[PDB]
Amino acid sequence: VCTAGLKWYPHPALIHCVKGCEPFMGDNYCDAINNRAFCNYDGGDCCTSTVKTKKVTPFPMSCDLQGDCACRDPQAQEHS
Amino acid sequence: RLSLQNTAEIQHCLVNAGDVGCGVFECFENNSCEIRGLHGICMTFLHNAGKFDAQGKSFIKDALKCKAHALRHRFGCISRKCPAIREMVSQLQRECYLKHDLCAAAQENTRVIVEMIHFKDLLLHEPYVDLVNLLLTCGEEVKEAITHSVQVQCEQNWGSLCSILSFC
Amino acid sequence: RLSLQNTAEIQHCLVNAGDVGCGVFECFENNSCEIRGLHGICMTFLHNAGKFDAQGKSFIKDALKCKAHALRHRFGCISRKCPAIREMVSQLQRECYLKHDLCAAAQENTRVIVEMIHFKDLLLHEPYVDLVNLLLTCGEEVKEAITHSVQVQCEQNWGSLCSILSFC
Ligand SMILES: [Ca+2]
Repeated sequence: VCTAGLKWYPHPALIHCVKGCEPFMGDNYCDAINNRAFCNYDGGDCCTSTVKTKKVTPFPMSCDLQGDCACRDPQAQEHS
Repeated sequence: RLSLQNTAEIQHCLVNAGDVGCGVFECFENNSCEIRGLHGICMTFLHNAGKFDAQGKSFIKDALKCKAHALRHRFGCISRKCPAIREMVSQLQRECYLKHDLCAAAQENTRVIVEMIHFKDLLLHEPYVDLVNLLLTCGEEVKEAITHSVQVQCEQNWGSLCSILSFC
Repeated sequence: RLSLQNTAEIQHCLVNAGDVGCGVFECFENNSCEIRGLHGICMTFLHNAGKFDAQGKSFIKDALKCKAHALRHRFGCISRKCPAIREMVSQLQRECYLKHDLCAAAQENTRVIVEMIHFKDLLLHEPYVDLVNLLLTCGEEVKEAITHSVQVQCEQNWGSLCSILSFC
């Protein structure tokens, strides 16, 4: 919404498009892209306590269970 | 001819293993019926689903879920004979593939599936046989690429045997 | 990549086991090179040697003698590489079959040679592949009968796979 100062607010230069996360949140598939605070940390697919199966399967399995596919949700009991 | 203890342990695995993952098809391996590669199917295609596009990932997840769920549910009062087991496994595979549009997803990723398919894999297991049989029925360009690939690896591992079997 | 102790035991065979009889070919099996079926080759052919006619018996005796003698003598400077082993074995098979007139015995015992060939054994072992390759160039009627037989067993053992491989 442009203000009265003849400048766009928020400024388009300050705004940028970042690749989003896949619709795989909450599918029990722990992919690194969805495992972010931006989208519910993959809906809990990357934390064992959060996933409804109570076991995390990385997608693909080559992803390290302690790397980007590790439980990144602080609210999870594993972080506690 | 499947052993009764084998039947008990497979049904225990199925009631224990969830829909997602290789757990359903992991126990199905090492059975008396010698239908192998199911664990290999899950392992390799979950390796390579990332190489598949987004629609490919959706299709592969849907197909894995369909296979696990249906093969668990319909594993009921089938006779002890292995040929019936192989027939129903092939039927479930083809049913999940047709209901989840294997053909177009394969068309979008012909090169990837060419990469996974191996001459030894088709020589060893009937599941991959069913997959490639349906693949040759999923698009003229797709079937042509699959034929080229299978000829390449078949002649690589067979030499003149592949040519003499492929008469014309 | 053949094992050195395997080389020692196989040369102990050749220096001890006489050419007449399958014992030489008995212990060629279980090698690291996985070139199998020589046990099956010699057992099957000597079992069916009686079914072979007098010319067939003469040919099979001559071919067995040639195979034993040549594989004993030419097993010298051959490299440790298993593909080289298979390659020289193929040349020995070809020579023994061509200079002992296999094709005429094929005409005289078309039904018999159809009887021995089993699709599983053809798939498993290279020497049967070499035999059928030479069979398809040992007589129009014989090659036609061999193609019909291999198609029959191929279909009955592989389902639609046989038509999948046989585009034509
Ligand atoms: Ca996910």
